[PDB]
Amino acid sequence: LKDLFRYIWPKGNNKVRIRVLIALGLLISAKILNVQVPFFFKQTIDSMNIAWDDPTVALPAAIGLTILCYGVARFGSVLFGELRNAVFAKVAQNAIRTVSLQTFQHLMKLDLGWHLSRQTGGLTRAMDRGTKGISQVLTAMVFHIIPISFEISVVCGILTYQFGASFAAITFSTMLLYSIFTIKTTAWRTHFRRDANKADNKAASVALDSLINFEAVKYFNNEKYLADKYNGSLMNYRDSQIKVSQSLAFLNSGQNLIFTTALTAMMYMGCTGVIGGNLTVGDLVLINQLVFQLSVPLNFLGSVYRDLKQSLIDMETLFKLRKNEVKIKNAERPLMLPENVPYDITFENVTFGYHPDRKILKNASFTIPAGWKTAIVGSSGSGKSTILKLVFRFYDPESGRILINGRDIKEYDIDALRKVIGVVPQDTPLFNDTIWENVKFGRIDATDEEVITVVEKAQLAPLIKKLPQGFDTIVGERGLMISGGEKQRLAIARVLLKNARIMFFDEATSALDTHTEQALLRTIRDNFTSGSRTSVYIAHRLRTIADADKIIVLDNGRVREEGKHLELLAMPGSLYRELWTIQEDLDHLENELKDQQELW
Amino acid sequence: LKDLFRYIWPKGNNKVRIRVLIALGLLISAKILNVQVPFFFKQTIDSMNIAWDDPTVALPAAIGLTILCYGVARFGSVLFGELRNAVFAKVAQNAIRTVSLQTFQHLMKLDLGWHLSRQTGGLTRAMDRGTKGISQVLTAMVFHIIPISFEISVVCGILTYQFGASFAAITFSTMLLYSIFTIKTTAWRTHFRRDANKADNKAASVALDSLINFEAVKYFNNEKYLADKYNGSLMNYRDSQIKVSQSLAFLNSGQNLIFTTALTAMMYMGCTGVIGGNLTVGDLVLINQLVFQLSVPLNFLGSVYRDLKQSLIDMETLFKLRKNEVKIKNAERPLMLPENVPYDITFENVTFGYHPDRKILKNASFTIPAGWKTAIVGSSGSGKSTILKLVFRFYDPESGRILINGRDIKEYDIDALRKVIGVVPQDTPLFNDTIWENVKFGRIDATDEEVITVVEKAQLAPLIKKLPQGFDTIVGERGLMISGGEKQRLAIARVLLKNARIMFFDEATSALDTHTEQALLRTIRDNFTSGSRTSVYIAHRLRTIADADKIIVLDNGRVREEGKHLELLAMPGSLYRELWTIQEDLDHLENELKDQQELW
Ligand SMILES: CCCCCCCC/C=C\CCCCCCCC(=O)O[C@H](COC(=O)CCCCCCCCCCC)COP(=O)(O)OCCN
Ligand SMILES: CCCCCCCC/C=C\CCCCCCCC(=O)O[C@H](COC(=O)CCCCCCCCCCC)COP(=O)(O)OCCN
Repeated sequence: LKDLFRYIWPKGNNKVRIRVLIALGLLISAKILNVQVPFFFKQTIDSMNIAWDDPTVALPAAIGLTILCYGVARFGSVLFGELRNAVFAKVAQNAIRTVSLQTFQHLMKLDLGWHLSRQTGGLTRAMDRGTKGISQVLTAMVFHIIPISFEISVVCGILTYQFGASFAAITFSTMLLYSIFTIKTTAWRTHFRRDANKADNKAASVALDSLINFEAVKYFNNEKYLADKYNGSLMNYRDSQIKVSQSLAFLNSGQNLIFTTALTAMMYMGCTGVIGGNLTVGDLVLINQLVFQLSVPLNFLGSVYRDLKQSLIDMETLFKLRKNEVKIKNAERPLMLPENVPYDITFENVTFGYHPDRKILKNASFTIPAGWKTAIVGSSGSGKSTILKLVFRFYDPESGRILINGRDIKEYDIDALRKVIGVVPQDTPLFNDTIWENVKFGRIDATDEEVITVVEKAQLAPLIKKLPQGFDTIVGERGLMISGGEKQRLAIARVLLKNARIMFFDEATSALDTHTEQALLRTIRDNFTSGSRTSVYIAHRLRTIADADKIIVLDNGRVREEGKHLELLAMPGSLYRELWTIQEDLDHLENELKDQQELW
Repeated sequence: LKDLFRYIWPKGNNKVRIRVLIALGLLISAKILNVQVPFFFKQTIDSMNIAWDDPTVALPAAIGLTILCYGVARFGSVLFGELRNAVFAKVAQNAIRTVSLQTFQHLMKLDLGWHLSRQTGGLTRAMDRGTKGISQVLTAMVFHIIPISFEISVVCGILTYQFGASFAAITFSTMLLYSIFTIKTTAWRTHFRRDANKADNKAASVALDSLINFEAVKYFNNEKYLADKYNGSLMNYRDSQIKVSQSLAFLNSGQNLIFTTALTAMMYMGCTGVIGGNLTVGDLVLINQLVFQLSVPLNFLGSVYRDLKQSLIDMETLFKLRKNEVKIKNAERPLMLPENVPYDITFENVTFGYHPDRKILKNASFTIPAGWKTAIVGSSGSGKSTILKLVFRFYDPESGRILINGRDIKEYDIDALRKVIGVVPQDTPLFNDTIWENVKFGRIDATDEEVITVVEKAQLAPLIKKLPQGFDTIVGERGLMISGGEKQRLAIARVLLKNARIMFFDEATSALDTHTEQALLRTIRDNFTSGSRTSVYIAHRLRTIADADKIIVLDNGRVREEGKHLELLAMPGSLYRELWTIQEDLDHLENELKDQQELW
């Protein structure tokens, strides 16, 4: 909770400290007035208790002022309460915004392993729950607990000074009883609510499972059994809600019984004190009204405490996400790439594996030269979908040297590297947003003319104008769903916008159509063919790897051989030959079977 | 709303009428006491306002009784309120149960078209919303509206008889003002809450779309843009909640201002009436306390009215689902099948189509003889997945005669028919329940020994004992997910339990493995081969249709020819030949390509 008091009382920002002190003053004055009200009511009652001789005179001003003060005190108490609410909301929402944004800025900075291990739904639920918890905690600790505590103290002091300690004793005892009673009975009612929600979700699941499969529900005549299961679940839910209502009745009745006993006993004490000439009827009114005022705001407090501990747990969970440490950090003396010459990714004595038990890439030592569209190939598990993650600095090498331009990779700024490293991923994503925004994603700092030029260069205009809304469609799960080729050309356009020196085509064409694959390859070779773009195809369908100036083969996480397609295909025993023959026969059978299918 | 007053005041059930009258009596007495309380307080104040001469006497009993009556009246008012709540809950939940069950009993009785047109999520949401609406309507119309109306009337009568009409005028005017103010300001606050929820869902969607695609968020360095979108959405949400809190402050402050003006003006009227020797200070107390009691329960009522109209709309929607009419009804003079001889499904001059525009099955006239495992075959759209729906009486024939045993189908009881008509559907369903229950589904009135015998006959025991929990696994979407063959043998076991005379295998093997298909066929031919089970295979893979005694071919929704496999395959020009050759070459290429794949 300390970090919370750090987000609402920081070091340096005076605006927030002042807003908080103002909320404090408003709270204090609100309670002062809520307690002064009865005193004006009593001064009224004790100024009217005279023997009026002339029943035609006007109301003296000494009493009109008292009545007016009574009214303005009521109004001012409630008003200051609500103003405190408004102000401290202005504060708590700033705190929530700040913490959520700092957390999200961290997550975008952690390593990848910490994201692949953990679940995303869990992270989002944690953020939401911790935020609601901060809100509820500040609420219940400024709106319901601190004010009522101040009021109880003021009331006990009033009743101890004016009349005696007996009233303060009775009031504090009543408060203790009310509190513990409410807490325990609320636990009880929570058990009942849990049971009810369970038995309602059950019935809903049954109704669903029965209406979706109506055909099978009727193919066997089993509709009465379903109605009976539904009746049983509904009866359980009925009984549970019955018990919930009865328990709420017990709760409210017991609370009112407690406060009624307090008020009645205090009326008796005041009525036996009046006999001693000490007090006056106005004092009975004062006591009853003070205690009832104490009673008014206690329902809410007794309710909220139920939720405070879960909210504190959620807050701790959330605040924990920013305590995690980053392993991939900008090593000392960050630099900037030469950014004036071609680039290389020469490896040296590399050894890397996700989990330290099963190494995937072993003693690899190869060379990605300058301006030569190298091609990696192997098996899924032979360490070819990992070169990217290892050059993009998502992980580090275990006793390995990722040498770029004769200089290690752990010496540059991770961002100065990731900014000149572009990728065409296998299954590109699409945010729940437009298609113009998802393509601006490549370089937000772009002019719309550049965006349209690249969208046309990627052969996408025929597919964007074909849609209902021009450049404003809604893509993603929560919207339109386009197929593979479109997504791949979209990712290609993103890359075109990035305009990087080194490109990694991570299986751009994994599961698509033959002619769509050929179109993608044609576009890629028409755009990414200059002699100033180090290209690297992480491919497993050699049908596309024919023009590369260096083909690297990885078996059992080790480099085997190099050379051009025709060069090594003619070499005895090379895996290139077996793989090529297998893929060729596979494509033969594939296209033949597809022709047969479209026949049928 | 009338039907509601029919479900809580039926004709014949005296228990419910009596429970309701008791709730009524409790409500009335609760308000009587909540209004008598101040009179005891005033009798107290006006009995203590004496000149006590001996300040050592005890409290007379004439005042102790008054104080005790005051306390028991408070407690009894609240107690009767809560008892009314409990009782009318005991009633409303019975009503909810009854209406939900009757609705679900109807849906299981409607035709199929009404289910295929409409959406299931919509039906379930409608049921849930209408149920919550019934609950909320009864609540707000027995707990918040009727009681406060009775109390306002009683208060106006009291203040009109005892003192004068001015107080009743002020009180009723105050109530009008409070009501309309609360309504309008609540509409306002609802607008603000809508905006806030929108801008929070937006931010959550952004966080999701950014954490799921973290790889692509980093492959382009676009994390600051994401943080900025998040900051913008969070700022909108912040401002919206600020305005919500300020508006709630305005609301509560205005309400308290209204009631404060009422109380203060009434104190002034009472204090200028006391001058006329008419009233006494106790009357000022009486007035203030009565009006404050009126004020206490009004927040809730002012809130709920927001939700009452949507709830009435939901109730009407729900109650509408039982007004729909059934077209497939048990025609006059329902009968029972002979149930002592083999069965036939001889058609005659049939003509049927889902939508009257595009007929699918035209002038069909064929014969499904007794004990002959007939086989239908054609194209998906040639009218072969419809013979079932038309013999199972999910639809009716347009100028067609579905003759069974020389007698029409519209003459028997739909259930006496559906009970001797079993089906093995293509994609069988699985409820979110066990595997022993989903197999008991076939015949709930079965002995566990029969269930296990058939589960073994279906060659399923190897697949039920292979799982963690024996006969108690959790299947379905919300649980374990088994593959095709298991589901098909499960549906087969269901049928085995039904033990019907006529069976329809509706593409039992559509998309499975070769050996799994052969195993399913072997099981089916081992079980369903007796000479007393009219079998009908609605199949499109003739590789299984070789042993049937009658193969029917449907082209363009018309019967073409008949005969045994070898009989018509040797016939010139028969579609059987083309289809057989195509499927054979297709299976050849399929298995060859699969061998090639498992090579690679
Ligand atoms: C999180 C926990 C924090 C706990 C902090 C609680 C501290 C409060 C403790 C004790 C306060 C009790 C003081 C009451 C003494 C009684 C004085 C009194 O009776 O005066 C009342 C009105 O005062 C009034 O209106 C009573 C209100 C006066 C209270 C002022 C103290 C607050 C100052 C701010 C403290 C941060 C009027 O009485 P009268 O008949 O008009 O004349 C009597 C003499 N003038
Ligand atoms: C959905 C809308 C339905 C609207 C129906 C509302 C009908 C109510 C209309 C008028 C009722 C006003 C009657 C009050 C007359 C005043 C009588 C009165 O002052 O008696 C009060 C207590 O009575 C009391 O405690 C006051 C409560 C008595 C009320 C009894 C009437 C209810 C009967 C049930 C009706 C269904 C005590 O006054 P006291 O000083 O002790 O002596 C005066 C004479 N005994």
